[PDB]
Amino acid sequence: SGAIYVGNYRVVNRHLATHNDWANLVWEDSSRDLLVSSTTAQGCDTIARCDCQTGVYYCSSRRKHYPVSFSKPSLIFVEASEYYPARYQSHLMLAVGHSEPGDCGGILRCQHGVVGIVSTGGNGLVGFADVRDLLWLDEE
Ligand SMILES: [Zn+2]
Repeated sequence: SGAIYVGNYRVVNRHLATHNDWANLVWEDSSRDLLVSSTTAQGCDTIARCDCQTGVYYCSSRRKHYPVSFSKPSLIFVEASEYYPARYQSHLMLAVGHSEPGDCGGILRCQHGVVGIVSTGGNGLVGFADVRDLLWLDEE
């Protein structure tokens, strides 16, 4: 689990979105595994605006933050998990590292802020859903 709280936005994995999230929907995209809902309270997470390929992510299944190198956001074939079939996922970045389904929502951060959240796992890779292209999270 986990989320990003920026301005009056909550960013979660689409597959973990709650009724309240859908009842306050701003934007969602299945192909990216992202959903954004509106919040009453102001959040303070800063979204990275950059092309960094190094950062640190939180892995709940190890109670650890790991420094990683990661690929640029791309359309990648993802093998079946507990929560999605085998399919193409867009805006996905991969690193060498540990990721189990419960790790989804863990933040990847660089020197500029939040890069994305854990979305995929398996075969010794961890996949992150990028948010750095979502420039509207910073406004309204
Ligand atoms: Zn950065």
